[PDB]
Formats: sequence, C-alpha cells, structure tokens
Amino acid sequence: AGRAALYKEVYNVIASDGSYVNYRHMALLVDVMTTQGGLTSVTRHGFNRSNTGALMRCSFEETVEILFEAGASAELDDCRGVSENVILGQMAPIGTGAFDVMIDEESLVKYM
Amino acid sequence: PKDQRATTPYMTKYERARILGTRALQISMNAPVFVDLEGETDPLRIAMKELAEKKIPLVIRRYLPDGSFEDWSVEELIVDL
Amino acid sequence: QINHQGEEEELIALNLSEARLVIKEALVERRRAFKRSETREKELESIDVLLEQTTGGNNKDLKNTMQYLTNFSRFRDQETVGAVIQLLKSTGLHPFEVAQLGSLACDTADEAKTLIPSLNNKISDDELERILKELSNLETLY
Amino acid sequence: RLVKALEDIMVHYDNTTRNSLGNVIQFIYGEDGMDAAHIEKQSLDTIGGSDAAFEKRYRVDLLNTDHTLDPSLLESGSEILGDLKLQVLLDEEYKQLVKDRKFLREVFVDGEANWPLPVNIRRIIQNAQQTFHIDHTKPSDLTIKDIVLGVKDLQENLLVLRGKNEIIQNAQRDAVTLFCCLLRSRLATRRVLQEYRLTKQAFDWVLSNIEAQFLRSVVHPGEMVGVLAAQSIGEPATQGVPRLKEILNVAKNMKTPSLTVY
Amino acid sequence: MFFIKDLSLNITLHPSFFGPRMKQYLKTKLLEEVEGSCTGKFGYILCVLDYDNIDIQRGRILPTDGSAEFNVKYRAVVFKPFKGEVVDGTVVSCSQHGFEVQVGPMKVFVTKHLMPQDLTFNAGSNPPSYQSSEDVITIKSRIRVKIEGCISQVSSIHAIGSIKEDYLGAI
Amino acid sequence: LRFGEMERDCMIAHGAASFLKERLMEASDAFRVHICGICGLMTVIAKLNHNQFECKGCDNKIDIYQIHIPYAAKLLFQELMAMNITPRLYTDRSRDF
Amino acid sequence: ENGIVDQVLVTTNQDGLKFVKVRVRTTKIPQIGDKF
Amino acid sequence: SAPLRTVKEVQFGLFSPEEVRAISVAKIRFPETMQTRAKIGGLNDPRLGSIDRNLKCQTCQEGMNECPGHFGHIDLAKPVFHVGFIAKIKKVCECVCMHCGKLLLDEHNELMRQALAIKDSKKRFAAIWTLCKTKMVCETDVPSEDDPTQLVSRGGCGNTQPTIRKDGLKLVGSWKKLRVLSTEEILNIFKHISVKDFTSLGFNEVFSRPEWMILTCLPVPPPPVRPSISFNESQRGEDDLTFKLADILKANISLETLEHNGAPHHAIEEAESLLQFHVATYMDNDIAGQPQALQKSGRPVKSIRARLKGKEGRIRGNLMGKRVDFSARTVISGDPNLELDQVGVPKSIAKTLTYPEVVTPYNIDRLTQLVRNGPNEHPGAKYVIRDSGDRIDLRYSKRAGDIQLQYGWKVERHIMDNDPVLFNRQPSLHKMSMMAHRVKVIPYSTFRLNLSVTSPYNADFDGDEMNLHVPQSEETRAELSQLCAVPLQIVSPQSNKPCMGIVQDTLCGIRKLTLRDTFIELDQVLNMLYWVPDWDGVI
DNA sequence: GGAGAAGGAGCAGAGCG
DNA sequence: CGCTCTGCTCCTTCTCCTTCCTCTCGATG
RNA sequence: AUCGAGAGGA
Ligand SMILES: [Mg+2]
Ligand SMILES: [Zn+2]
Ligand SMILES: [Zn+2]
Ligand SMILES: [Zn+2]
Repeated sequence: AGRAALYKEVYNVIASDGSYVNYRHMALLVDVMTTQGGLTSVTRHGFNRSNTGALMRCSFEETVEILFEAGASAELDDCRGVSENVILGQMAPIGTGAFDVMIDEESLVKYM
Repeated sequence: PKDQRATTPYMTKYERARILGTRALQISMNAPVFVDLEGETDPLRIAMKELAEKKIPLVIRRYLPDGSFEDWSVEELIVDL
Repeated sequence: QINHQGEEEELIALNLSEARLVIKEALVERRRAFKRSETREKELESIDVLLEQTTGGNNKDLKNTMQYLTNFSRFRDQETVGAVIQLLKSTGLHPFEVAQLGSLACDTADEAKTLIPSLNNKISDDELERILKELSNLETLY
Repeated sequence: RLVKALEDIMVHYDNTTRNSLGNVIQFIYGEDGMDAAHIEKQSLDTIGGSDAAFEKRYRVDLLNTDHTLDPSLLESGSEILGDLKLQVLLDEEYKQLVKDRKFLREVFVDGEANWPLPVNIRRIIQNAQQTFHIDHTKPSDLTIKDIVLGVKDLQENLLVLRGKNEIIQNAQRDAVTLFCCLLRSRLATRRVLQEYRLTKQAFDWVLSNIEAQFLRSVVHPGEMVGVLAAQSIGEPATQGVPRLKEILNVAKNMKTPSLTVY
Repeated sequence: MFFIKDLSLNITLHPSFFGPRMKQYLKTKLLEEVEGSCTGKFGYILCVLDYDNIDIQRGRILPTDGSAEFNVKYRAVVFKPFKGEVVDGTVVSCSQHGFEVQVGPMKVFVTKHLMPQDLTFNAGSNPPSYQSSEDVITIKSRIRVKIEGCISQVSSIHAIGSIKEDYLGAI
Repeated sequence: LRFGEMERDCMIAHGAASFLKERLMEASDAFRVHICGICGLMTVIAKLNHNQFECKGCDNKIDIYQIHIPYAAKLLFQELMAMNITPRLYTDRSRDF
Repeated sequence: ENGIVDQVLVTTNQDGLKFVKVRVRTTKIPQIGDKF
Repeated sequence: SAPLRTVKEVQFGLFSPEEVRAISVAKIRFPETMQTRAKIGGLNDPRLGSIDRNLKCQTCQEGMNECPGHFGHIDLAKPVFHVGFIAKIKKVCECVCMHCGKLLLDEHNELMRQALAIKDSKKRFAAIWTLCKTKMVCETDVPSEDDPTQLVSRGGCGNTQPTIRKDGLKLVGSWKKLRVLSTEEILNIFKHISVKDFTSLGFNEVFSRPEWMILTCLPVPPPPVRPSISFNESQRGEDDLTFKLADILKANISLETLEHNGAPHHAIEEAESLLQFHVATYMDNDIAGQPQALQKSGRPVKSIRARLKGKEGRIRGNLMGKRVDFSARTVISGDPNLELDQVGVPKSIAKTLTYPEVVTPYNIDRLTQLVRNGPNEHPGAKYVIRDSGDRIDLRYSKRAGDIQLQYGWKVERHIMDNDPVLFNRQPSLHKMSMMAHRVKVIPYSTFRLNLSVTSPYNADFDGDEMNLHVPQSEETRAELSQLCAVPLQIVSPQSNKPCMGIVQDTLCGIRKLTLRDTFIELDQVLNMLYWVPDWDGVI
C-alpha cells in the first residue's frame, strides 16, 4: 500500500508544474525504494547501505570508510556492476556489452 | 540449450550495433569478404550490405540472469530495424 | 580426478610399455590424418617411420626419447599387455603403483617392496609372488 | 544522487528488470514490457458514454430489429441476417466487450478514457483507407466470421514473452490485457463494418500491420532503464522541488503533514 | 611417469585467418605449440590422445580487436617424475662429476656423489665411464636410475639421479 | 576536456558500452600491468627483456597475466595497499554456475 | 598570441634586480561568434 | 608476452604481516633521502621505481613508461592501531573474553543461535556485539538451557571484563573493581581466537584475521604513487607522503633507540604515541580528536585518505570522470542550410583532431594522396604508423612524398566529411543532450548546427559553448551512428513526444506560408521547387 | 546546523524472596 | 511488599554531510 | 609546477 501511495505523491509533485513524464519512469523509482521490504531512502543511509558490490558503493558519498569495512570482512565484488567495470576499465555489461559474439566455423564453411 | 530458446527471435538494436561495428572492424583488418564489391570502400557500409544478405558468420550468445545463455545465429535472427 | 568433459576420471598412471602402443596408434592416426589430406627393434623403427611421416623431423629429442623407451619396453605385445593390466589392476593396486610394476622389471615381492617404498609396508606379498613370476614369465616371452 | 541509486538496473533477455546483484525489481519492465519511445496517448471508447450509447455503438443483432445489420454494408445481406451461428459469435464479442467495459471502470475510477498505449490503431486504419482508396460507398466483402476470428487470431500473436510454461503464459495474458481491450474496442464488428468500411484485403493488411507494429514496440533487452528513468525524473526536476527533495530523502519529519478524510 | 590428461589451450587468430580453411589451420597451430613442450606442472607434453574430435568450442571475438579466442580441449600424453621414482634409463653422455642419462623425455644428472663409493671415474676409458666397481656405466650401456628429486626449468626439465642403492643399479 | 560523471551517464543510457570503454582507455590512462594468479597483487617482476616473470612471496613463475586498466586505477590499488588493503584481482570467477 | 611589440620597459626594483616588461599590441576585428 | 585476460572478480582483504615482508623488495631504514645525486639504499632506492633515464626499477628497466613501482618494508618497533579499524577493534574486544580468546557467550544461549543463524556476516557481527557487549563476565560454568541445574565449563578465564573506552588513538578499559589497554596485549588476545570465532565475527581465515587489523610493518608505496617533485630550480619539495614517511622513520628510530638505550620507561611511552600519531595521521590526517599533522609550510599534511575521499580525489576526480584527448570545445551558431544530423567543424579544428584509419586494398589510394598532401593542407594526415610501431611524423619530414604505404599500416587521417562525432552541451542533464552528428568542414572558427537541434540540447546561440568528441576505433563509429545518431532520438522517452521540432522563424514563416491568403507568382515558385533537394522535377 | 547514529541514565513494572 | 532485575523510555552527546570552462594573483619548500 | 584566494562566464 505504501508503494502505491508513494507513487501518487511523486506524481503530484512532478505534475504540479505542468510537466509530464511517462508512468513507467516513476514506477521503477518508486519500486526500487521498496524492494527491500521497507521505505529505503536514496540518501547516504539508504541505497548506499546495500548488499551490492563494495567497489560500486564506495563512489557514492563514502569511499574510504566503505573500503575499510570491505577489507575487514573480505567482501568480494562480482564485477557485474557498471561502475565496477568503469574503474577496472573493462566493457560494462550493458547495451552492446550485455552479450557475447562468437564465430561459427560451420556457417563460415557454408559461406563459400 | 538450443532446444526451446526462450529469447526473442528478433535482433535487438544493440546486437545490430555491435555486429555492424564488429564485422566492420574485421573487414578493415582485411578479413575475407563474402559479398561482391560495388565500389563500396567504407568498411561499415559493407557490413550493412553483408547484414542485409545474411552473410555475417557470427552467433550471438545472450546471457540470462542466472549465468546461462542461448546461442542465436545471425542467419536465424530477424532483422526488422 | 576430473577431466574437462566433466567426468571424474581417476589419475591415469599409464604404463611405459602401453604408452608406446598408444603413441603408435596415435601416430598412425596422424598419418591417416595426413593421408586424407612386436620386438623392440621392430617397434623402434616402426615408430621412427611413423614420426618422420607425421612430423617435420624437428623434435628429434622426442625421436631419441621414443627410440630409447622402446629399447627398454617390456610388455610390447598389446594382446598380452592386457594380461599384465588385469593382473595388477584386478588386485586393487593403486594405479601409480600399477604403473611402476607394469613399467619396471620385478621378479619377487621383496624386490617390489625394495624398489617401491609404498609397497614396503601395506602390500600383500603373496599376490606379488604369484603375479610377479607370472609377469616374469610374461616378460621373458618378449 | 538519483542516478547512482538506479545506475545498475537493466532489462535482461528474459524481459525482467534486475539490479547488479540480480535481484528482481519488476518482473516485466514498466508492467507492460513496452518501450516509452513507441507508446502514445489513445482513446478507450468502451469506458465513456451512456450504456445505451455503448450498446448502440457495439451491439449487433441479426435476429431482431433493434440492432439489425444493414444488408447494404456487405455483399452478403440477408444471408447473414437470421444466421444463429453468426449471432452466437456476435454475442460472444458483445459479452467480452461488456466485461471490458465494467472491468475498465475499476481500473480507471475517475473515468478518464485516454492513456498511453502502443501502436496507434486509429492512424493505421486511416493509412488502410488511403492505402488503395477504398470505395466507402459500396458494399464490402467482409464476413462476421472473418472479422471475429481475425481479431482473436491477432491477440494470439501479440507475444511479448516466449516461455511455454503456464506461469509465463499467465503473465503473457496479463501483459496485453489493457492493450487487447483497446483492440476489441476499435475492431468491433459493427464499427469495422460501418465506420471503417474496409475490404477483406484491406482488413487483412491492417491485422498483419498491427502485429508487426506491436512487436517493434516491445522494449529491447539490455536497455539501461535505470539511468534512463533516473534522468527522465532529474531533467524536469530542474523546473514542489523542495518537496521532491523531501521525498527522495525519507525525512520522516515532513513540513506540512495532512490528512484527507472522505 | 606417463599420464593421460585433458589439456586446454587458448589460441588467438587474426581476422585474415577467418577463411573456411581456418579449422584445419587452427588444428595445425595447436600441434606445433603443444607438441614437445615443457612445464613444471605436467613436465613434458609428448602427444595428444585422440588427434581428431578436437573441441574447437566456437571462436570468441575479443572486444578489444578483431582477433578471436579459441578454447581448445584435448587429451594429452605427459611425463611427470616423482621423488624416489625408479627409471630404467640409458646414459646420454659421460662426465667426471656425473652422467647425463635419458629418463623418458627428460634428462637426469646422476651425480657421482650419489653413486657407489667403490665406483670411481676412469679418465682412460673411451667413453670416460666408471669401472672401479662392478657398476660399469658408459654411454653405450644401460642404466636404471633413481630420481632424487626433480629440478624443473623454464626451457627444459631435469632431475638428480642416484645409483648408491640396493636397487637402481647399472643396466 | 573532462568526460565527467554526467557525460558517462549519458553513454550508459544510450547503451554504447564500447564507446564508454574507448573514451576511458584509448583516449587516456592506457596501461599494461602484470598480476599473480596465486595472489591478486601487482607484484609481478616483469623481466620483459628476458621474458622472465616472478611473484616474490608466491615463488610462482607460471601464473602471470596481462591486464589493461586505467593508469589512475593502478594508483588506487597501490594506495589501497599503502593503506594496508589488499585489492586482490582475479581473472577467473569463483562461481561456476 | 599574435601581434607586434608596442613598448619594452627595462627597470629595477629597490633590490637592484633588473626587470623587463614588454607590451605587445594587436588589432582584434569583429569575427564570427564574438559576443555583442 | 604473458597471456592476456580480463578481471573477473575482486577479492578484498588485509595484508598478512609476513606477506608484506615477502612482497617487499627492499627494507626502508633511513629517513634520509640523499648525497648530491646518489641515493641512500634504505629509502626509495633504484630497487623501487627508478627515476627517468635509470633503467633499474628492480631490474625491470623500461624507465617509467612500461614499468610500475614496487613496495617497500618498514619494521615498526611496536604494534600500532590501524586508524580505519579502531572502532572495530573496540567492538571485537568487547566481544572476546579478554585473555581467553573465546567469546563471552556461546551456542548454549538461544539468542546467539538466532544470531549465528544470520547468513549476512555484517548483521551477524552487529547482532552478536549487541549481546556480548553487555556480558561483563565470562564465568567458566554457564547453566545449560536444556538443563538449568547443569552448567557448561566453557569460560577459560572465569574473570570479568572492563568497559573499553576510546581515548584518542588508544583504548582505556574500566575494570569493575581502570588502566590503559596495551597494544601488544590485544595482539595476543586476537592470536588466541579460534577460526570458528572468525566466521561468527565476520572474519575470513585466509583474507582477514583480527590480528591483522593492527599494523606491525608498513608497506612503503613506490615513487609513482608519490612522485618525485622538481617543480622549482631542481628543488625537491617532495610529495607530502615522502616527507610524512620520513617523520614516521624518525619516530620509529627514536622509539627503538630509546628502548634499546637505557629504557627510559616514561620516554618510551611518549615515543610510542608519537609513532602511533605519525602513522595514524599518515593514513588519515583527519581524526575525531584535535591532533592535526601539519607540514613545515604550515598547511595540513595530505594523508592517503584525503587523496581518495571527496570529489577531485582518486575516485571521482580520476576514475569516474577523467580528462580525455581527441576532443574540442568552441562557440556555436545557427545555420539553416545544414541538415539535422550534420555539423560545421572549423578547418582549424579538423586539421588537429585525427582518426587512425587502417590501410586496406580498398582505400590505399585515397590514404596515399592524403599523406602526399601532408598536415599543412586540410585533406591530409599527420602520422604514418608502420607495423613495427614506427610513428612517422609527417610534420617534420619531407618523406611525405616518398613513403609507400603497406597493408596494415595506420594513418592518422584528419577529420573529413561524414565522419561521426559526438557532441555535448555542459551540463549533460539528460540523455538527449548527448547525440552523434555528421561532420561537414567549414572555413570559420565556430560550430554550425541546424536550428531545430538546439531544442534537445537546450542550447542557445548567445555564446554557449559545446564540446565535440571523436571516436577512434571503427567499432565505436558504428556504435555511435546506429545508437546515438540524431534522427534516432527524434521521439524521446522523456515525454513520449518528438523532442525536436520547427522553432523560431521557420515556425513563424510556415504559418504565413500556409495561410489561405498566400499566393506565389510563378517566377518565385520555380526557385522554391529547386531548393527542395527531394523535388522530382514535376511542377 | 541539520539531521541521523550512539551511548548513557533514569525509571517503572513484573517477577522474585 | 520490598528486592531485584530487566527492558523500556528518556535524555544527552557526536559525527558528517553538495555540472563545466577560461583568465589573474601571491606565496610558499 | 601545485596549492590557496579571487574575477568572469556556460
Ligand atoms: Mg545560453
Ligand atoms: Zn603472488
Ligand atoms: Zn620496477
Ligand atoms: Zn579472557
């Protein structure tokens, strides 16, 4: 019930100025703040205090403090995040990078 | 798991981008060319021509959330973009 | 142990003599792979011919290697090699231990114990005694 | 601040929305799996109007005089009138439309009859009319059987998902619930025969076009929806606004708490 | 000792080599690199079991450039020594402070310090073998050796042999 | 010119991953390093002239890999090591399936 | 920069350190893009 | 050389003090740097990152180009607290039985079994701390929950524990019967904690052991992390880290000297804090307490934390966003005679930005001519790259008329017509403000845009500046064109409406033109038809 | 200076003796 | 019903928190 | 060169 009420509140604020943004954009945002079984803010005490990759979290608003916790608990990052691959300088798993291309030798022979 | 692939048979615009870029890069590196040349020197443009005639010998490995994957041949994919 | 096909294959403690037979078979297949494009002296030349018609003569070190392994092969006749394989493996002997006995000369259980420390302690001497002279007779047949 | 929250949300090839950890945020993107670039406002005629007007615009009766189909509309005239088999089909269509009418009354309590839905049916039909200058002063060759079954056939091909299991199929039906209601509204037997006097060739062209249009409109996998949604809220946020700051930050201590009691 | 194991090697192909004839070429490139190789883990790599049925496993185009990766799996025949192992080898060369003997594909240095105390170098012989004891060991003769630990190197692999034992004597 | 945060946010929305990588690597900060498989620390002594490699503290000479990372990133890990944090980098995902 | 030397000044501070100042002048003509 | 791979996962942890010694290639002993040019072997020696022209870099040669630095080793006289974990040490010691190594509570208490059941390590540790912190005694005999009359003889010490308090950089414990806790004592306590307790406390056996939270030896970063400074006339002014390390060595040497010579107990106590102070400030020069390490110039010392923390640090200032080459910035201006996806690029810019085209049989002739023109002319190139990496510079050579190109060579071709380029109007508020256009070279120093494209950019021709980015790889060119090309964003997901449209005079003109009253004489019409490039020749 | 985390301190009721 | 014990409620502390670019200027080792 | 401060834009 809170989620739907949250959407209604956000929509009114945006619509009050006469602008218009598609429904799905709010739906995603309002959803994200509630997937954790509660009203998780998007501040330093909300989204940041997640269970995601530490290397990703450390770039938001607390960096050195987070790194210390990660070392102490020997946390591990799967590098599946976007920012993680940005730091490592690799192709992020997004858009053109969410899949792999391979060469089919069978078709290669056929194309002759 | 080629049987019962659950992904779309249409080529998402993103694979269209990478395939054209990828194949274009191969052509620029003097890779064998499958289609006849019509005076077309821009390596990207040949790739678009090749994609039109389904002469690109590449297969897309789409990944799923759990780490599994499905393989789609460029021939199989439906180009509607 | 596990192979790359996901099969839990145990360590293949392949014997010296049977190796050359596999190498022979493998080398013939290479020649066949080119084509579509026994006494120790006989086998030594036979493998020598196989390598020369399957390679470019570059790895002569391996040519010398296979020649010398043939010079010291003990169970050459593959058909009779199956006997020594069954004689040792049927007893549950550790395959690494199987490799040495099927690849090294031995006549007595004490001799087998003497050469192999792992056998000095827990091996059943009676089985070696029965097998070793059976293998010693088999070895003489070559 | 907003972007970092949603930075890692994307649509995977199974048409689901997950963050970097793989947690599922929305099982189907935007509750319809439809891209925002291929959606536009359209009317839902079945919601508004008086019940009599609704029945007049949709109900067809081949047996009575209240809603007789004018024989001049089609090459087949009295051959259709009196045919109980075709009457049964019309009853099924009207039955479904009645359910949609009362159903949508619950979805949209305020009665608004305009929402963004993919594939502009109205525009496609006009393109059909001008496609080969269909003569709207002569009887057509359509049959109620072709009209009714064609609509059902199209609904089957509106495939957003591909899983053959029941669970996926159940979502597939729920994915195109609202859109299919629109389709039935503007492809009803009466309206197509009277308002939009299409030929059989023209009608088949429209149906074949809608599916092609719809499939292109489905959201593409790998889309970085998260940031896209974050920016789309950030951009208008530059133009209330302190309230938005008061929202994104939970800030239990609000400025002007209030109630609305009915 | 000799073993059978499934080896995997990653080959990279330049795009120009993406003609139909690549498949045979890929196999050709595999054989030259794998055949006759050295390593501290598996020692010497001798040959590939099942030359055919090679698991090409599709070419993964590297995003960086046009070259593609090939994860090729295959059975291989390898030699791995073990401390205390017994080998019926032969003498390759004679020397004053030991002998160069042949152990599988491997060379073993049988130091005089690990030979019978009664066996002494005799420079007057040709080849310069030891004959001061009953263990006459020359290049043309046979020698069974005991591997006193393996000493692997980047370019090759060798070990230390011994003869001062109740076994692993001459011939 | 600074390709700041919002600049990369736009690329993410467009989904042009390859361009984003190209801007962050080919344009600047390109750097090749070596790493130990046993331990994920850039401690490899890369005797390129001799084609010799070693990770003192592991006595490893076979588990050496080449990795391309931003030069700026390379500092971050070193400073983290100076902080007594061990950013072990591994080229093989532990989770198989 | 692109211009000509207008006046070169040579002097010293109270510390006796020799200073050189060079005034270079050039004519700027309204081009495309100049703000007005 | 070695196999090429890609990073798959990152595992964090703490250095093992033995490992640090194993990693290091040289022990740092002297705070002194020099005499005139020779260097003390015990600090920043050639075995670390060598200075330019010195191909040692621990026998790695390659100068600074293709060789990183290597870490040093410092043996602290006494253990010191790690600043980042001081709070965590407080919690852990509040949970351990203080000279037993066991936990104040055990599995025989139902409350932990719920806590020990938590899969999340962090919450597990927090939940345990909330309970054990109230347990002020570790009695040996603990009554069993199943059998109240039966007790479990677990607590080894059987004594009480003091209330640990944070005192600056050290801990003070109030015994319920008060003294400063010894750093060495804590190390002993941690070394007595079983690996079973590590897991319950959220520690990893092989990556994070509680004892490792206290530093016994310091890794010394190599010069590249703290570069040699020669800003003035061969003046040092070394980076703060270099000077800060020297202070640590001075404190370390003094502490070792004092303890060794005469053991003036009280002096040792102060020297212990000084070493604790210098190392703490070195790692973090901003603590809760007053102590603020100041540089000789008077400014605060830039500790490691400052370098990373905050914007312009080592994360947001160099990793997330970084300065890039192959870019330009200038002033824009409208141009009706240019299509949407096009842009005007001044010759003065196109003559500088370059693209590494690859020589192939399909374009060797055109590239050859470009090299013949040379960088002086617009349609030319700057560099010819041989297969070996011989970056020939056409700017400083007459070889432009002599070089014969070879397949596989790269040519730094100038920007030419139709080459895609990515634009941006700072700030990049939303997606639409970053789009890809096509290049048409114009002879004046500004960027020409079609009027109607300013609506998405939110741009204005009152002097607004606008950036340009050039792709380099053939892959990126295709990726930009097929995803970021102007026409692909005509319809925006922002509001489901065409973001671009006819604006300003063109919009005003149309109203008059389509007005029912407007008629056009023949003479005028003939001109109009010709302007329409798509006219079919039919009047 | 604000807002949230954190830690002490006092208190009152429920069970105990 | 006092003793005790315990959790609850109250009441102070105690941190740590905000696009892009181009010029000039004084001051340090 | 950096840092610090300032002015001015987008
Ligand atoms: Mg402006
Ligand atoms: Zn290592
Ligand atoms: Zn070095
Ligand atoms: Zn204790």
